[PDB]
Amino acid sequence: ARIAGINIPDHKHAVIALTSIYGVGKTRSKAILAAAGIAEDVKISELSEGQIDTLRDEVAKFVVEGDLRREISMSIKRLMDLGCYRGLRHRRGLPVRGQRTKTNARTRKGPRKPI
Amino acid sequence: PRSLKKGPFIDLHLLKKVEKAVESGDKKPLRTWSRRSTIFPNMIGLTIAVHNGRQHVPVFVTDEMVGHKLGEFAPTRTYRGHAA
Amino acid sequence: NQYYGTGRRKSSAARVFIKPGNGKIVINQRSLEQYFGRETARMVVRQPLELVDMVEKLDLYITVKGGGISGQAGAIRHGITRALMEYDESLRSELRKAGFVTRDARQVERKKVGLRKARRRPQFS
Amino acid sequence: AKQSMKAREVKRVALADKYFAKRAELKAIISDVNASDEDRWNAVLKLQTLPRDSSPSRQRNRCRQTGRPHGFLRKFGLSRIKVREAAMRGEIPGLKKASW
Amino acid sequence: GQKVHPNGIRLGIVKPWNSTWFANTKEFADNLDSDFKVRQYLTKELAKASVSRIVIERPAKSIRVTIHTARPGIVIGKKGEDVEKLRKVVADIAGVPAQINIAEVRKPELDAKLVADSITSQLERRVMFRRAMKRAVQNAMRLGAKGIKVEVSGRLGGAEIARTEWYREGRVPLHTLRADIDYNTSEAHTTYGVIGVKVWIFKGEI
Amino acid sequence: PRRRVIGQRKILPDPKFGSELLAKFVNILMVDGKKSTAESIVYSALETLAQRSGKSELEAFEVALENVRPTVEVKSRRVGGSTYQVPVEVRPVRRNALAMRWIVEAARKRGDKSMALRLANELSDAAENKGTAVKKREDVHRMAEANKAF
Amino acid sequence: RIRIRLKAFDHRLIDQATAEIVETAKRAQVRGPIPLPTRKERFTVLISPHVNKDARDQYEIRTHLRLVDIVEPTEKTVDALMRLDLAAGVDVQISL
RNA sequence: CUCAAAGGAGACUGCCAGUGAUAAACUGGAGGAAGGUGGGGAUGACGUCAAGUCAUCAUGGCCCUUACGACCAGGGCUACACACGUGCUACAAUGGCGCAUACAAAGAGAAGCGACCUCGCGAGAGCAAGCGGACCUCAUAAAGUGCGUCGUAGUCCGGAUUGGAGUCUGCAACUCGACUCCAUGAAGUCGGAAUCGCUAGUAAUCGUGGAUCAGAAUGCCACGGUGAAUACGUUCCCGGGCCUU
RNA sequence: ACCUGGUCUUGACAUCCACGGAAGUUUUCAGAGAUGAGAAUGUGCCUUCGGGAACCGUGAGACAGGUGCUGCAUGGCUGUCG
Ligand SMILES: [K+]
Ligand SMILES: [K+]
Ligand SMILES: [K+]
Ligand SMILES: [K+]
Ligand SMILES: [K+]
Ligand SMILES: [K+]
Ligand SMILES: [K+]
Ligand SMILES: [K+]
Ligand SMILES: [Mg+2]
Ligand SMILES: [Mg+2]
Ligand SMILES: [Mg+2]
Ligand SMILES: [Mg+2]
Ligand SMILES: [Mg+2]
Ligand SMILES: [Mg+2]
Ligand SMILES: [Mg+2]
Ligand SMILES: [Mg+2]
Repeated sequence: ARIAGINIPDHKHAVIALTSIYGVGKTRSKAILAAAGIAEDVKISELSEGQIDTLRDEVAKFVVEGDLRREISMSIKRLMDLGCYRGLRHRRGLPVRGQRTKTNARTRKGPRKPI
Repeated sequence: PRSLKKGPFIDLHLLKKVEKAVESGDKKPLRTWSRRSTIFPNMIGLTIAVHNGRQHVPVFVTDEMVGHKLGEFAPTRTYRGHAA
Repeated sequence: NQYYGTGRRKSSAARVFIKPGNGKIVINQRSLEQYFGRETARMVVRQPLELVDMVEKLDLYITVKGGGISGQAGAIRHGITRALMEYDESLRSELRKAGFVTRDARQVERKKVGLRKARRRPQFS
Repeated sequence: AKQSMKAREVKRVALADKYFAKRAELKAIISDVNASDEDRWNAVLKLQTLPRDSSPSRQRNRCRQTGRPHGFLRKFGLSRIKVREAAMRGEIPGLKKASW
Repeated sequence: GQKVHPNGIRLGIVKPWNSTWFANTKEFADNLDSDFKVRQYLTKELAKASVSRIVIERPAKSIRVTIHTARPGIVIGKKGEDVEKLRKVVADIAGVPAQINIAEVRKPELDAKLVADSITSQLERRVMFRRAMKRAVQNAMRLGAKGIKVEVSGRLGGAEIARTEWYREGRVPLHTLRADIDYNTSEAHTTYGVIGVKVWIFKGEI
Repeated sequence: PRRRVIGQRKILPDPKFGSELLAKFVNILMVDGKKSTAESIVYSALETLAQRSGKSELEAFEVALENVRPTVEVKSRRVGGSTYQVPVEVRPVRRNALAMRWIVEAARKRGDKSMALRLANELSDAAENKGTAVKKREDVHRMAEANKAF
Repeated sequence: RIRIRLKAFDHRLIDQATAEIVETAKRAQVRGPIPLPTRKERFTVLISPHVNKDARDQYEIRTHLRLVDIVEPTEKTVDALMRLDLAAGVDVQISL
């Protein structure tokens, strides 16, 4: 129900439900469940409180949620403070991985802004 | 990124210059065209002027800069915005 | 003695051996049902025998290679038709009327330069 | 292509042939896991010293007749235009217009 | 519109290849380059020898070159002196042992390459283009050509506006693959610029 | 076409029920040449329909078809500054083609979870003259009735 | 056993060369000539000097392949095959 | 027997009936694998657009010649308020995912294709056969099918973007490579006016290979699998041919 | 093929002439490299022991070079109506 300071969906299968945690994807979700000895198909509601506690211990092994967000924020901040090319791209809100900017790049640039 | 087994890449001429500069003491900024050379721990505290294609841009190496290529800190294209 | 026919459809080539038997069909050392999951494929294979009413009167040993399930089924049907005509000449007239005798000459049309496919043209403005 | 551009290719081929054995040695040292880290480091530095034109990747296939750097075909060693001219004259053995 | 090369379309139908050797991908490009350099040398060397076609064969590790010339004597030289000189040069170019065979071309008026070369020579000599073309057509038809077409393109008569002029007599069925069409081209280099000549000679079906 | 040299293309009868009409319906439902997928939907839908219908699958399908088939349709003809919808009798082959296409279109627009369920529901509604497919037939007839003068 | 692989760009030339080999060997037992699959190498080139991407020529070189098997070769037969000179344009590979 | 690839056979409006000017021809029929151009391709008249290409090359003239020539390093051709063309991937349940399991064609390969085995989550690495190839290798067909699950949600749809960690090629991947792993999880719920392709093994959809190439395809060229709908017709719109005005 | 900077001027690429050096091979330092300054090792091939030519240089000057312009001076090739 409540893991890593968030509420996971009870109705969903455990493997899907765990992915609700930031920093946990399908692979990590499967690993956590395998370590906890809980089947992926089992719904969170079906799991006992003891079973939920085992899941909580497994999640604690990986950096997740706020701790992950802090790490990601610091990494981007470092680049921007460095003034490296990547940092400059983060500052300008342009693609950082050498994609084209003549067209596209709408995800970084946002909606088209008329001249 | 360059394979770990191959190790970090630096141009030999730059490496020699850095070693000489470190041995000599505080020095006038090193002038290099080797944008591709990785920044090494020994370089920290040295100013390296990296060519951006038209001018050598002074870079003061710091601990955070280590493990990055020199060219990363010298911008090749100039853009001040459209209709600016 | 075994009566033999060769059937071809698309890129498939089928070798059919027909002998007096009791409605047993083997394709590439597998039962018809096993080899062909699709009902249509099975229907195509059994079409000639049903027409001649010799479904349970003969045993068929069939080997087919190349193409796909529909091609192989069509090739087998052609081969069976040929074998049936070898077994009995009179059957030809009925088989011809069914259109089993004709070898289907339709093939994949080649891709052509300046075209996305055989006929599909790039979008025009 | 300009005469100089054709000349540059001739130099690149020559240098590549000259240092082929040396380059292969150095690359093998760098590649080998068993080789010492110091040995690898020296090999990496030595490879840099060798002339850039010695690397085969620097060479660009050019039409042997014209020196055209695009539309090259390896089989004939000619660009598409020169291939076509030779083919029509019957100079390229076995080669004819094809339909299927 | 544009037309298919008449020789190229007929290759392996009624027209033979000029080069007839087998090579793997490894040697194919080198053989083509050697053939080019051999043909380049021979064309320059035998410019006045009325060479129509140079056939190159590569049996074993040797090169056999067959030169088709209207004037066999001049190519051969005195006691085969000239041909021997050619052989030595070809061997150097080829880098393999060279054998030179000289084939006489009878009826040079019926040979497209020779006709084209004649016309271009005349144009360089400042002979009037129309006269050169008309004579060529007449000569071929007299020699029993079933048809001939001659086309000349460029600054004809040194005109500022380039134009194309052509004359045809008899049948010249370019769409008929079995028809034996000898086609060849030549370029005249003049003070006004390049003039292109194309000649088609029909010698009957098959 | 102008030449009008078009000839009939043979349709193999559907395997389960041996009906050419049902084979046409599979082709109309089919997308991207996936006939096997299409056949599964139709066979599933017909079975579900048959249970509710209490009739043979072919009979149930035929009852649905009878309700959706159009006797008359409108063809546009431009007359000067106006365009006239001209009523035309639908030939028997086209009547089936329209009925099947409309049923499939209607089924595709339904909100049921699977296409087989949607198709069964559409087919059942048509038997009782209630679905969007039957409404299209109603609209076509009304348009033809309105333009009977032309 | 001697295996001879013949390759030519011309089918007529290869057939003549095989016929010479089989006859010469017959004057040891021979298997075939076996018609091995012809390789068709196709090439596509733009035919304009500039642009016109849809304007192309498609070329093909067909490599014809023949296999002849010389079984229980006589010493004379072996020499006779070596002495035999096939037409130029036929590549001959002899396998023992 | 399949197949390989050489040489042959076969289709001719040849046969039959009707129609037509005792015509050409048309229509139907028989036989036949194939029927009237059997399917596809190559093949492009005289000419038109002073159409495209002096940057493939060649060439008249003009121009530069210690420079408009030549060499080198670094940068650029990858820029980014924006507009357009051509594509790719989607918006899901005729689907996604998991597991199991069928059936191709075509092609490439020696500074190459590289098995097996071992190692790595993987990209790969190490070791090392075979193959200049109907032999060996690339190399797994995928859609499909069975079973299970998901249950109409911005989702177990979508996979953009970004962080971190790697691999490989290459002197060298900062500008500016491909790929892998973990995490992240954008727009998008079927698209205004308008507009494109396609008449059958076609469209649609599904994979496969090749050239270029150290590396770098959603492009191009090629290959099979599955496999439709519809054509009443010629009033209309558009273009073309012929005769006439 | 563009830019910035560093460089060369019979020249990166040809023919010719004179002159000196086999060609080459292995290394050092400086330089971003181009390149320059060095060192060491080869010194053959032909050869009427006249020699040549192999290929390095150096020095002229005839020349080389140009993806510089004109596709409205052209050839060739191509699209297009079709
Ligand atoms: K997550
Ligand atoms: K010019
Ligand atoms: K970019
Ligand atoms: K694309
Ligand atoms: K890069
Ligand atoms: K590549
Ligand atoms: K008119
Ligand atoms: K032109
Ligand atoms: Mg296809
Ligand atoms: Mg295109
Ligand atoms: Mg390259
Ligand atoms: Mg113009
Ligand atoms: Mg550069
Ligand atoms: Mg570009
Ligand atoms: Mg007409
Ligand atoms: Mg023009």
